[PDB]
Amino acid sequence: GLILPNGNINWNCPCLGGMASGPCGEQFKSAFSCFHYSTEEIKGSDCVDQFRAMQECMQKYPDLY
Repeated sequence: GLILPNGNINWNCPCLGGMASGPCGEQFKSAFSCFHYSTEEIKGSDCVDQFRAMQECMQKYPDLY
């Protein structure tokens, strides 16, 4: 699926790599890696600061990429 054979996230498939591609893309990558390695259940449950960061970044940066 979306996880590499080395346990990291597969940053080259179109949609998942595309949202990881850009300046706010580092926060998207940090939000997803924190959530994936935490395995808890709810999308971002103990990683919330990186999802809030993704929001403040991308609500200022729309299509200028």
